[PDB]
This record gives sequence, structure tokens and C-alpha cells, in this order.
Amino acid sequence: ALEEAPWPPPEGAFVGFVLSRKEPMWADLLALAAARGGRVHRAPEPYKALRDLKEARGLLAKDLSVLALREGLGLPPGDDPMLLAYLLDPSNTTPEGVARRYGGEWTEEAGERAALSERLFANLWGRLEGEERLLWLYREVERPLSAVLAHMEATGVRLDVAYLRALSLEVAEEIARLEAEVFRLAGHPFNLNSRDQLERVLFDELGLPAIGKTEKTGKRSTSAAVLEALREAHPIVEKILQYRELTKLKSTYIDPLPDLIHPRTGRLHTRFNQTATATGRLSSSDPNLQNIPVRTPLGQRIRRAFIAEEGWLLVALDYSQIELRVLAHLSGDENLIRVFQEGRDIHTETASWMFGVPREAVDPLMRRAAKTINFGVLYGMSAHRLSQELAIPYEEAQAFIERYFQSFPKVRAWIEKTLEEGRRRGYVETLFGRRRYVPDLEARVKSVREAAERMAFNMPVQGTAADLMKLAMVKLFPRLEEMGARMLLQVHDELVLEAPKERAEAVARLAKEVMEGVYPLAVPLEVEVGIGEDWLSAKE
DNA sequence: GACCACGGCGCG
DNA sequence: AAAGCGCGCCGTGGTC
Ligand SMILES: Nc1ccn([C@H]2C[C@H](O)[C@@H](COP(=O)(O)OP(=O)(O)OP(=O)(O)O)O2)c(=O)n1
Ligand SMILES: [Mg+2]
Ligand SMILES: [Mg+2]
Ligand SMILES: [Mg+2]
Repeated sequence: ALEEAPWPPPEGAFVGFVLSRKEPMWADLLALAAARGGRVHRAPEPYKALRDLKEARGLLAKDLSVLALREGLGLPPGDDPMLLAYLLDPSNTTPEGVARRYGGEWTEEAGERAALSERLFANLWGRLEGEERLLWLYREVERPLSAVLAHMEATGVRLDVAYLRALSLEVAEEIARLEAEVFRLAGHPFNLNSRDQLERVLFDELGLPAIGKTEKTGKRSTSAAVLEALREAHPIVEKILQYRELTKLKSTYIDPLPDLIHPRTGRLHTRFNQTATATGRLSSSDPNLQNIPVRTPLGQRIRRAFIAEEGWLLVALDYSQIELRVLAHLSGDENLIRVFQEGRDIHTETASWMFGVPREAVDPLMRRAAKTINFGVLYGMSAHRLSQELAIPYEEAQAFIERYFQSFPKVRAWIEKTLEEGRRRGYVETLFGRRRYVPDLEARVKSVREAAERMAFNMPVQGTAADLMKLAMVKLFPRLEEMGARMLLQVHDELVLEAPKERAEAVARLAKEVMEGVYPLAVPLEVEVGIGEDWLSAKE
């Protein structure tokens, strides 16, 4: 179809490329092509050809940019049809689907990918015309953010490998102690990793009371919540919970991470997926660095393995109570606004009630426990679940939920208004106009409809917080480059940077200010910042 | 060796 | 498990 023309392509051409594997830091670049003006140009040798491009423009542009950075080439990502489609409808998350939906087919040939990028860009650009607010998000947030993400991905983070290896050996011995006790208590060995085998042991052999059922298959659940309720019924329960905690951490973090160090950089490299969530948040994968443990003693030990380069420090910055502040702005609730104008902390207040201690006596881990409670209740947690999680009577859980919303009267009104508009329009939106379609708001099945409602009224809050963080990253990145500091990770409302020791204090101050001032709301945004040699010490 | 669905669980 | 929401990865079980 397209006239095949000699490499290289003219400037502004759209690229297509094929990787040996999905991870750009680990992939071999198998093929590269570009398309423009009814022509397709195929590179005879992809790696060398990379040097001819001045911009990665096309589907998955960021990925190619990350591969280019890895090879020491400064090839920034530009237009990407994925970002246009994702803004039109965040269910647009794969090139396979976007292609089918907007005008072609995602194949495994670079030339075809190049032509496809060009055609999809034309069509999607046409769909965005008139959508002033989505276009603003594209130009002011998503497009420039992809460049920032590319640098983050290519930079990676330093990990204390020997430390994790040593930790693995210690945790293995403790796991053996736990499994042996579980087998002694069961009266026989079995695969303790199999929730099917454990189910039979707990509920059929030991005759414990089943408490809950699983979603898809209706099996008797062995979840931590069920085990928690059974803690008193049998000694084997506590041992299983401890085994579960250790094996989770070992199988997910301690063992896999050390093996993922890149041979060229000597660092660990995640992917920051820009078109992966329904709300506008980023996700992180291969490996996921947005869920590194932090709650338990062993989890904290693991977080300590994330460290600064010699002569550098980590700077960790985290928005205070962020979705509550966002909620205050979206809902306009006078009481909630006043909470933040007065410098109050709702997590600490709930924690002090939960644990029956003065606010001054609330420690960091008590405060963290209050977050599930505060956001749980806000986004529709049942009194039954609440009562179970707090080990208080059903009636007390009910009253806590009532006082919560009674304290902030306009919140319920905002929720109702949000749902009404979502029903009529078919979508809900963030402060900046990012959309999520929620068709099930009119489902005739109550459980399905109500589930859709909770998704719907949560999206403007979580999504607005996401837009704010993305905007802050776009503003902050060029200031960091100027100071010779690096942006390493984003964890939803937190950034982790790496700075030369002599500039770390200046970097911390500047980053705090950029993040707090990103987009003034009806309440102040506050950012907590710490500096340290490891990720744990840097969050104070 | 691969894929999936599921339950389960780590973080935000 | 339960009327929190958003993710990605683990091992098991079942295929292919
Ligand atoms: N169990 C949780 C924890 C967090 N979040 C969302 C809402 C939070 O505001 C946001 C950021 O998570 P944080 O842990 O940083 O919580 P906060 O910003 O609210 O409190 P903090 O002051 O400790 O940073 O993610 C959530 O929906 N459910
Ligand atoms: Mg926060
Ligand atoms: Mg946070
Ligand atoms: Mg799942």
C-alpha cells in the first residue's frame, strides 16, 4: 500500500518497531520502520538506524524512547496514539484494542506498525477536536509526562542485592519453622501454598466454621480476613497467617528482585504504564515498584534494600491526606475545608479513636491503619466489614459511618450529584476533565449497579489526585535536571528522587514547593518530605 | 515451555 | 468474607 522508500525517513515521520520482549530495558530491537507522506521506510539495521531519528512518534513511543536511552541516545517520545485513545476512553489500554477500534490491526511487523501509528494518529486527533479539556490534558500532561517517564524507566533504582540474598536465607529458616508446626497441628503434611488443600484441612478435617465464600467459585475462603476471625478457634490459624506473611514477602520481593538487576546499569528498572488504569493513575510493572512492603517489620526490612547511589541521597515526597484534600475541593464541604485550613489530620484522629489513645500517642503504624478505615468508609465500606475489621459491635461500626458523613454533610450531596450526572452522560470526570465511562450506573441488578456507583464516585477523587501528581512531575522534571538530580519512582501520590548529597536539601525544598503549588485548590496541598540513604529512612 | 482463571495479598 | 476504590504478581490448578 505505502510506497517503500529507502531509510532514513523525513522528520516528523511516525515510527513502528518490534521488540523481542515487552520490557524495553531488556528487549532486543528486532526491527524499526517509519511512515510519512504515503511512504514506508524500513531500517536495514535497527540499532544503528535509531540514531537517525530525532523523536519517537507513534504507538508506544515511550517504550522505544526508553530503549534509545538505554543505548545512550537522547530520543524523546512525542505524539502517541495510545495517549489520545486513553484520554478518549480509559478502557483503551492496549494497542491491539485501540487498533481494532480506531482503524487497523496491531501486527508483528515494524513497517505495518509505522503505517498504523500514522493512520491511528490522524483518526484519533480528529476525534479529539472540540474536546478542549482532553486536548489540554494531552498537551500539558500526558504527552510531556511520557518523556519524564522514559527517563525514570531508563534511570532505574539501586538495590542492596547482597542484603536481600542474606535476608532470603534467614526467612527460609523461619518459614520452615512455621510450616512444620502447621503440619504437626494438621496431623499430616500437605501443600500449604494450596488454598484448596488448606480449605479441606481447616473446614473438613479440623472442622472449623467456614465464614466466607470465594467470589467466582463459591469455595470456602481461607483469606486473611477469615483466618483473622478464626484466630481463637485453633492454634493452627495464627501459624498459617504468619506463614502467609513470610512466603508472600519472600516469593514476591526477596527472591525475584535481586535477579532483575540490569547488567549495563547495575540497577533495577520498572515500567511506568501510562494507559493502564480506569482512573488516570499510572501503574508499575516488571517489576511492580509501587507495592514494595512497608507495613510489617519484615516488609520494612525489605524496603531498606532500596538505596541511593554512593555520594547521593534519596528524597521521598508524599502528599498529605491527598484524596481527602481533593474531596474537600470537589465537594466544597465547609467542614472538610476547615479541617485542612486548621491543619488537622483525619488519619490521626480516626487512629486515636480506633486505638483509644490521645492523638499525641498515635504512632505511624496506627495512623496507617486508619487510612483503610477512612477511605474504606468514604468509598462505601459496609458496617459489617467495618465492625469486623475493628473488632467492635455492628452497632458501633454503623454509628461511626453515620458520624463520618454527618461531619461532612456536602460529601453525600456531591456523591449524589456525581452519580446523577454519570447516569445522564454515561461517564464521570475529574477536575481537569479526564473521563471514565460507567454504563452500569443503570444496571437493573442492584449489586451490579451499586458496585458501579462506588467505582463511579471514586474516580473523580482518585483521578483528580492522579492528574495533580502527573502535572507536578511535568513541572518538576526540568528543575531537577538543572540541579543534577534524578526522578526515580512515582507511587501514586509520592515521588522518590535521587540527589547528589550536597544538593539534596535544596532539591527537597524545591520539590516540596513545586508539588504543593502544582494547582491551587480550595484547601492547601501539603507535602511531607524526607531525605535518607534508603527508601525507609527517607520517609522518616 | 506457554496460557488462563482464581484466590489471595502486597501497595496507593 | 462482608457495599471501599485503583492496581500487578504470586502459586495452584488446569490446560495445551
Ligand atoms: N487504603 C488506601 C490507601 C490510600 N488510598 C488512596 C487515597 C489516599 O489519599 C491516596 C494516597 O495514599 P497515602 O498512603 O499516601 O495516604 P494519604 O495521602 O491520604 O495520607 P498521608 O498523609 O499519610 O500521606 O491513595 C486509598 O484509596 N486506600
Ligand atoms: Mg499521601
Ligand atoms: Mg503515599
Ligand atoms: Mg485478578
